[PDB]
Amino acid sequence: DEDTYYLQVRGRKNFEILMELKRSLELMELVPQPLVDSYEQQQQL
Amino acid sequence: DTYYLQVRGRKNFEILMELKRSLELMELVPQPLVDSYEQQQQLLQ
Amino acid sequence: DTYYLQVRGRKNFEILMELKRSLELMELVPQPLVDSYEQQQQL
Amino acid sequence: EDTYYLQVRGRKNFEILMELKRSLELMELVPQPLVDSYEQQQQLLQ
Repeated sequence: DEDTYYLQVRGRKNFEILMELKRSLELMELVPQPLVDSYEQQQQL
Repeated sequence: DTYYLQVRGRKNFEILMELKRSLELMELVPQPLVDSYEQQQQLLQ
Repeated sequence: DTYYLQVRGRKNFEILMELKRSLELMELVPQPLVDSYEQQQQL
Repeated sequence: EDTYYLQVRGRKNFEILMELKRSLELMELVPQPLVDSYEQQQQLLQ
């Protein structure tokens, strides 16, 4: 899903946390697939 | 003190909205219940 | 029920712990204040 | 040493935290120029 959505949040500290999570959720698709596969393996084992 | 962000992906948006709500509602939890929570969490370690 | 999670990285842990608290305490906001909050969000 | 344990009440809360655990852990594996590219792209949105 490539649609973009907007939200607002009250509080600078809350904004900063949500921005970190936004960054992580959006950056995750940039991980090379072989490294994702190696991560998944480590996590179940 | 209101901040605006956008995120790509409906599922990402839905996660951030759940967290926006919980973080904003935190301001309305009576303080002694926040203190009680920290004490209770000492029993879970 | 309660569930366990392991996470690598101290900052990551701090973030998840802050979110955990907010998620676990939101049920303790008095209902009249929740009702007021949701009215404001609809606007 | 650098791994931390957390416990959380509620299945839905657990699932939310697990999804974020995964994204936060995986972000360390993004090649740095793609992080830089992401930050540049983000300038077109806000």
